[PDB]
Amino acid sequence: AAASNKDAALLEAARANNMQEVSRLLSEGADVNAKHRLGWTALMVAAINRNNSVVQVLLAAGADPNLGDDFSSVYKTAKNQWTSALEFRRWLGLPARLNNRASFKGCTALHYAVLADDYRTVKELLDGGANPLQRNEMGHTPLDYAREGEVMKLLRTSEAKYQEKQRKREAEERRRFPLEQRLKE
Repeated sequence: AAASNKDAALLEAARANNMQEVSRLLSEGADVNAKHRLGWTALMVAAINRNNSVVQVLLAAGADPNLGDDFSSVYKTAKNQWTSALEFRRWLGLPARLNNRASFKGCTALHYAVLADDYRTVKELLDGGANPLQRNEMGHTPLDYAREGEVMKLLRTSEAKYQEKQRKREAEERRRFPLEQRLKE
């Protein structure tokens, strides 16, 4: 049970913003990707907490930035279809009746950091390999949740660089590409 207990204690420490306990538990082999019964990982709850310090520690310990929230309850937001990103923000109480269903399933730490408009945590997650194009169950990217401002500007830049990196990784080997070939499929 020791291993299961370290996982559960790691999640409690992250939810409580206890950076010292998070670090201890990670060094003792707690599963950095463990999920709470409420659905979230330590990385996600650190993002909800706007704790960019704990986020950095988790990433340095190998946390997978692109795991999705397991919480699968669905809510009706009014008196179907997934609510829009703008109405999802409103439903969360943040600044700014057909599609009235809401779900957290699949939200990444980056979704939460952007919802919180937390530039420092957003930058940490992107620098640690978070995929800004990955969608949650409702089909929303983190950029869909951004307020205008520095987080939005950062995400636009990061989307372009992530797509560039992906295109370079998938690149096909070709020894020659004469200009005439641009005219042919």
